[PDB]
Amino acid sequence: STAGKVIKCKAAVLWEEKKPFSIEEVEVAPPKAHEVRIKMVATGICRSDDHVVSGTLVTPLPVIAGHEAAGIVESIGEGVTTVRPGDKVIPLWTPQCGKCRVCKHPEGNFCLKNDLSMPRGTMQDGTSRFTCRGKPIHHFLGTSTFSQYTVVDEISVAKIDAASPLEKVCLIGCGFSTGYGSAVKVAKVTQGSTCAVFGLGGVGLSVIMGCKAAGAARIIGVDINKDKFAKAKEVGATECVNPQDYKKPIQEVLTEMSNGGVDFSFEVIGRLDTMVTALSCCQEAYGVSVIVGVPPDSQNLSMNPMLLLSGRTWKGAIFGGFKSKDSVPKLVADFMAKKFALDPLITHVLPFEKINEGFDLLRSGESIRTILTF
Amino acid sequence: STAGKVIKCKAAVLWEEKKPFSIEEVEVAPPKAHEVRIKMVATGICRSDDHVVSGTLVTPLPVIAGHEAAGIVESIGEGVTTVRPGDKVIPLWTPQCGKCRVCKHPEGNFCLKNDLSMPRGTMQDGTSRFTCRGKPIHHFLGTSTFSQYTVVDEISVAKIDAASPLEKVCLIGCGFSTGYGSAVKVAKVTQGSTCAVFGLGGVGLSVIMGCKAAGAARIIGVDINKDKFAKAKEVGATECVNPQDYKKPIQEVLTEMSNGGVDFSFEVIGRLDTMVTALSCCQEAYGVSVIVGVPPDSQNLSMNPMLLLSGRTWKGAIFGGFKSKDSVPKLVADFMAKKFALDPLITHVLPFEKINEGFDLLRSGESIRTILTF
Ligand SMILES: NC(=O)c1ccc[n+]([C@@H]2O[C@H](COP(=O)([O-])OP(=O)([O-])OC[C@H]3O[C@@H](n4cnc5c(N)[nH+]cnc54)[C@H](O)[C@@H]3O)[C@@H](O)[C@H]2O)c1
Ligand SMILES: NC(=O)c1ccc[n+]([C@@H]2O[C@H](COP(=O)([O-])OP(=O)([O-])OC[C@H]3O[C@@H](n4cnc5c(N)[nH+]cnc54)[C@H](O)[C@@H]3O)[C@@H](O)[C@H]2O)c1
Ligand SMILES: OCc1c(F)c(F)c(F)c(F)c1F
Ligand SMILES: OCc1c(F)c(F)c(F)c(F)c1F
Ligand SMILES: [Zn+2]
Ligand SMILES: [Zn+2]
Ligand SMILES: [Zn+2]
Ligand SMILES: [Zn+2]
Repeated sequence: STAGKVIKCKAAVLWEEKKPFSIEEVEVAPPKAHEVRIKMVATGICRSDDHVVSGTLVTPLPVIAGHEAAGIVESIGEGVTTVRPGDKVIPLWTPQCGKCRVCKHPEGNFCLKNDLSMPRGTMQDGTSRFTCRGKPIHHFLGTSTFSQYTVVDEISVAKIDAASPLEKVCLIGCGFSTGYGSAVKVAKVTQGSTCAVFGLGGVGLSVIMGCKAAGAARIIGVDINKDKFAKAKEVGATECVNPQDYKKPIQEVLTEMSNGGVDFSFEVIGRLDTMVTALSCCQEAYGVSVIVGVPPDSQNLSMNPMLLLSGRTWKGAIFGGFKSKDSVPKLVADFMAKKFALDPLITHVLPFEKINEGFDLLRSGESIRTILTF
Repeated sequence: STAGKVIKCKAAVLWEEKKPFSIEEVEVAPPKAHEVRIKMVATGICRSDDHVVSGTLVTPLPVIAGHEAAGIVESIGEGVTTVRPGDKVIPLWTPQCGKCRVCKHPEGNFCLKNDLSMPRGTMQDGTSRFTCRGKPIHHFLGTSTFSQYTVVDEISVAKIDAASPLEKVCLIGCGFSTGYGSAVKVAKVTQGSTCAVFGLGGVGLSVIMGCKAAGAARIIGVDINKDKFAKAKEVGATECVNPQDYKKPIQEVLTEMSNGGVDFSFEVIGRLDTMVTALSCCQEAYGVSVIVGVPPDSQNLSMNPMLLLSGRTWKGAIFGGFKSKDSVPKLVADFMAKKFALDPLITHVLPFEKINEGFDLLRSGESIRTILTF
């Protein structure tokens, strides 16, 4: 067997920003204590993976990216108790150590063991399990799912239902859970409310799904790409608007359409200007705006704090506010019981070897989620 | 009798920015339909009144300022049903019309009839009840309490307990209710939590009172004036820190003191820089920061939205989040029932004729609240 041995396999290595991935052989070390080595089955292309390529997100290079995925445990290191070889699993790019002050807090989920705030591109122990051309290669968010095999810390993996369709439930590893939780858990959308969702990609569609599940009466989708509107309406948008169609700024348009401002707004793009526009369009006394989009590295927004003094609430969240290891298995169980749908998010399927075509589809505006199969 | 007649009385007129009040005779018209004329008994000096003088707040001049006050109804216009001549009352600088979407919302209090967002300096009907030297004089926030008599709209006055000591409960008209509500209602401070309060004036002390009432374990007061610390500890601060004493930025100091960030922070000054510092010092995953201080007119702050993406909540509020006409009588009843103290806020009691000396005490750092007695 492969247990305890280096695995040679193919991965998509990013050597340089603004370049295609290189599909080539890597060496994947065996798992150390409290680590898990996973044979990947499916991985989604999230815009955050593209942010690594574009330098919107800064993480050390060279790197194996990928964070939205599902696979099967190949082997476990010493002392692992929560998964076994042959288990279906979803890697957790937001870990859940269960021990830090955030993991112990009833409403926190941004575990202090994350590799997001101050990215090292390593395992928890500060080292890498990947070699390529004899060179160490960085991890990404402790997951590195753009590889036939990855190694993750135990706090960065959840066991899921053995009957799970991995080519669908990989989306619970990022885009679905993030958008759905941003609506239902972070914003706490109320029955009969009016919501505005800026950005109608996979995450924004999942926000719409959550707003509809919460009983919103109106869900206004906002996108500069009108090709996104049909699917947004299919999953619950009641109106869609394209800011490019209007002479006035879209915050003014949305305030007029909502007879004085929306109850809940969501920024699901990653632009400083739309973060401020989304805040402005929620009602000034009781509105809530949630930032979901990832902003460009190290850039600050400018805003008038009178927008908050009148009573608005502004918040953001990682991974929909979900405590990742507790929540992922429950979300898979709910998917299996048909409590929500994932197919509306999946527009394209490709083999892993066609990863660059999958990124081209995202960048052209044509796809929502492309799922890559190993 | 005065009812139905013009009253000539003394008031403090502000003819231009950055000049002393002029204490002189004005004419006060009788109340029209749905208006109430009040003989003032006591009014507090709030920093927001000083903001009118300093140009921090823009409102039409000339003006009779004052918004934190209590008095006795002299007469009512046709159609008034909520107060009668002889009633003790507190003017409401945030009205409660009861009809607008904000008044009908369970968590809104910034009634759309307010004169804050787009100040007109008038009664609801767009006219003034004040003349001085033959010139019309603007109202301020529908209240204009720096006058022996004022006229307010019915939606801008609350009837209070007939046995109320007006030289104390005038503080329920602004500073106490604002700070206390910002803690208990807006932030929803939890038992055992750690709070940081930036600014230890009358409003910040009231925030501390609310944090202590909510059962906070630690309440860290922050002020550049160490003379403010003794009273802050008297009303519940467990520690006080002066940013000037430190080589590091105070957000770093407060993060260290709180072993990774506070649960709740409050900006109770009115500076863009301390609004961002207060947000930063709350724990990145689950912290809450409330803006209470009034920012300088038309100035934007700069901030990194990653502070929110990790999970922080940022909000602001007017008047502690309290629906004004519902809440003010209950707060007075609570004071009468010894549920909270007001004396710790009152450092000076002066005749109304010494209004300018009262403002000088505030500006010098020497007072918390001066109460002016008519
Ligand atoms: N907070 C989290 O945990 C988290 C998780 C997953 C994704 N993200 C971020 O969320 C964002 C969306 O991800 P995704 O859905 O995969 O991306 P996506 O598929 O690229 O969708 C973004 C959408 O925004 C639209 N858009 C671009 N500019 C504008 C504009 N000015 N106004 C309106 N619409 C515009 C665009 O046409 C597209 O449909 C990205 O920034 C991700 O990095 C955050
Ligand atoms: N949101 C509302 O409804 C509302 C109500 C009442 C007051 N306010 C505002 O709240 C603020 C405080 O009012 P107040 O308590 O009457 O004022 P105040 O009595 O002038 O108190 C302000 C305190 O801030 C301190 N301070 C000044 N600069 C700094 C600094 N850099 N760091 C730390 N401390 C500093 C100062 O020494 C003083 O003790 C003002 O901006 C008011 O306009 C808002
Ligand atoms: O898509 C999820 C996602 C994020 F929300 C980030 F904030 C981030 F930095 C990142 F790398 C990521 F993958
Ligand atoms: O002190 C209360 C108070 C405020 F909170 C304001 F925002 C404002 F503009 C104002 F005039 C005022 F008096
Ligand atoms: Zn993602
Ligand atoms: Zn943790
Ligand atoms: Zn109203
Ligand atoms: Zn005030």
